[PDB]
Amino acid sequence: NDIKSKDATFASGTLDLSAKENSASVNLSNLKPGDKLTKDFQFENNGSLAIKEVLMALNYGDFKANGGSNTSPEDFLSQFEVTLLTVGPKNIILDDANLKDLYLMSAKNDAAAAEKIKKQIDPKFLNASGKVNVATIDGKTAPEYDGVPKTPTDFDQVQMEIQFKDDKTKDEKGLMVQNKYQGNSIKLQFSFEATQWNGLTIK
Ligand SMILES: O=C(O)c1ccccc1O
Repeated sequence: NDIKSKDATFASGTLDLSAKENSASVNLSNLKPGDKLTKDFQFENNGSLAIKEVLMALNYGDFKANGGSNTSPEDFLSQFEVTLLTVGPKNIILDDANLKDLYLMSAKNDAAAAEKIKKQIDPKFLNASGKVNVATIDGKTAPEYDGVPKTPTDFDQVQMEIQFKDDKTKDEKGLMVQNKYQGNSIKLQFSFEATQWNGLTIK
């Protein structure tokens, strides 16, 4: 989470499930179609709280055109897809999910957006709220197990990949259409909310 931390970091971020703050921010700047950004996350729970889910949501902001033709924040947002998986076999939760749809679902609980994500996602990972549960134990969500041992197991490692989708479409003038986004930038924040077994955010 630290501002001085290298943006091209190999280490998996450690998210503390006791929840001082729990976010991950990333700037989408100076990119071109086909570029990818990867990050691993590990959930730590050194007090062993009784955590049922870890609910992820997306927010965005600070769009800037920076001289590209596109001045729409959402159109730029819509050029990126996210893949989220858990390992500990790799359990795919989200596969190339459009970030604009992921935003409207997880931020707004927009039903039409949720329908687009529901094309691909296993509903086992969907919360009521429109947020995605990313906390698994061997690829199964905690509520699939028959209670919790005295000390709860560590949740599986999370791996995320954001890609700038590469259309390759040209227009009537022979120009690459996604060149409207040239120079554009935008900021994303992925939030992670641990919940109690009653579904409430941990206090
Ligand atoms: O820091 C990153 O590059 C990153 C990449 C994918 C998902 C979340 C992130 O913070």
